Amino acid sequence: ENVSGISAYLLGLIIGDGGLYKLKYKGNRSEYRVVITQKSENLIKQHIAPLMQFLIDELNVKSKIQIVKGDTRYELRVSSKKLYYYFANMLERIRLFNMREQIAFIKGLYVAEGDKTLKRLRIWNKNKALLEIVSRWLNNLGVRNTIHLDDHRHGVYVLNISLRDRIKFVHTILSSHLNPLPP
DNA sequence: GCCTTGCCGGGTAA
DNA sequence: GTTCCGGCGCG
DNA sequence: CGCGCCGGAACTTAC
DNA sequence: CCGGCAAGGC
Ligand SMILES: [Mn+2]
Ligand SMILES: [Mn+2]
Repeated sequence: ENVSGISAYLLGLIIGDGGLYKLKYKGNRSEYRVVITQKSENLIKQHIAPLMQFLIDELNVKSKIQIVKGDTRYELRVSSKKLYYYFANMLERIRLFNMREQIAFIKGLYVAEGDKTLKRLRIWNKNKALLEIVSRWLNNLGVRNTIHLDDHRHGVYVLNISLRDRIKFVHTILSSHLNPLPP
């Protein structure tokens, strides 16, 4: 607080499009990574990185933000035991998120993997328990939604946000000004 | 008539 | 998105 | 000696 | 993620 909104939003982006990795090497070497992947260097270097930078600074984390180019996407990586655990421990507590963290998380998750055309409002994931948590948050915010198994090939569910509540979902979650990068 | 949403394969962006 | 790789830092 | 950062990239597949 | 198709609702 109020790094907690930005944290929740980055967790959305990490859960969606990145990951939390604990490596073991030959030995007894190790590494802890916080990862967001994305195709464009804008929205990585210009939107995501400074949000991560802010948090790293607030949390006193000694590690660099690394931006590594791949053939198919960019990777924002923080190599840091402290931040790995910061985000992993937060994920464990996800059910206790307040409204601020709820909205920020759902915003980052949608950015990761929502339907971008917004002709339809859809979030895709294999993690059904995760989408069921988001579904209950959305019901509490008055945004009707259903979950079903969308992709039978990959075991990938969709949470479809009802277009009845289109304006409420876009207003309240997607174009939310909550917790900006910071005045 | 017009809108919404399940279904389901392609392949890009994870 | 995930996990290999070689290499360096630091008490 | 015993782990934890850095920079990359091959390898796979979930959006 | 994208997007065409067709069922089904008002
Ligand atoms: Mn994902
Ligand atoms: Mn994405």
